[PDB]
Amino acid sequence: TAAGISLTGGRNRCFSEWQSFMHCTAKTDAKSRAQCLPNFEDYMECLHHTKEKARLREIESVLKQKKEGLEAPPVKVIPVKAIGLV
Amino acid sequence: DILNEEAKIVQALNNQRELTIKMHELKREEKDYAHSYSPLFSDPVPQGGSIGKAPGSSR
Repeated sequence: TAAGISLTGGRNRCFSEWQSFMHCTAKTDAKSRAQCLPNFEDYMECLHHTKEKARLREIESVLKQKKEGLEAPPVKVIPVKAIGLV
Repeated sequence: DILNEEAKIVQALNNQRELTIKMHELKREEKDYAHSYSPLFSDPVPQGGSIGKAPGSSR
């Protein structure tokens, strides 16, 4: 089939975690799959980014209350006709 | 000469009973990937989609 073929014919953005999980299930006897679980949890988070979303929600929740805002090397936004202006 | 011809039939039925218990245990027994799916190509491992492929994708 078209298992892990990308838009450009290469590999998906989550092919490595899936191939790791299929290594896990290839060497695992059935009903011993409970040791195989962490590769799976890594794969589902590669697909949907759920734990990353919850973590960035908590970081933004602590960030958004403060009156100081930001004391860090900032992230500067530019317009598209000025990528390499300066 | 009749108790013996009963022992024969009761052995012939206990054999069928043990035959059933076996063949009902042999169903629920888990099966290899090479018996259950594609006999050759026995690995589940992909290497799927190799034209624009990147070194460091295996794990």
